[PDB]
This record gives sequence, structure tokens and C-alpha cells, in this order.
Amino acid sequence: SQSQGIQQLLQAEKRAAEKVSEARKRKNRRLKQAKEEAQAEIEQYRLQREKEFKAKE
Amino acid sequence: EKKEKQIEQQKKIQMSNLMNQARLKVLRARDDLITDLLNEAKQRLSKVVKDTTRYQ
Repeated sequence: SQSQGIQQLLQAEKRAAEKVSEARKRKNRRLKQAKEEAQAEIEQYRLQREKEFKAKE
Repeated sequence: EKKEKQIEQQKKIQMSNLMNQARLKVLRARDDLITDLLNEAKQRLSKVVKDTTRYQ
């Protein structure tokens, strides 16, 4: 009987702590990736503007 | 867009560097020519003073 309730409450704490903590860690990673990928796309746009300017020059 | 507008300025710059050499070379040539005319005139005066008639 009571062991299923013990397992439910121990699993409740584990899931509610871990799933939220993994998503918080993902949020930080996605934000860092936004800066990195934005800069990489900015460098590609800069390289295009420079190649375009060389064709004028 | 600013760098594209500067293409006419870059042509004027590069052409001006060439023209600055050209102008000053031509002007130095003019002065060398006239300086040599004055060198020949100084020689011609050193000839005129050999004729005692004109030199008197």
C-alpha cells in the first residue's frame, strides 16, 4: 500500500526540481547561442558588404 | 552606402596623387629651362666682356 505514495512524493520532488533546473540551464545556453549566432551572421553580412565594396573599388 | 558614395572621392584622391607628381615635375621643368637660359645669358655676358669695344 503506502510504498506507492512514498514513490509518488519522492518522484514528485525529483521531477519538479530537475525538469525546471534543466530548462533554466537550457535558457542560459540559448541566450549565449543567440549572441554567438547573431555575431556569426553579422560577420557574414560584413563579409558580403566588403565583397560588394571590392567589386565597386 | 557611405563607402559606395566615396568611390568618386577615391578616384579623385588617386588621380590627385598622380597629378601632384605631374604638376610639380612640369613646373620644375619650366624652372630648369629658364635657369639654363640665365646660365647661357651669364655665359654670353662673359663673352661680351671679351670685346673691348662693347665692354668699354
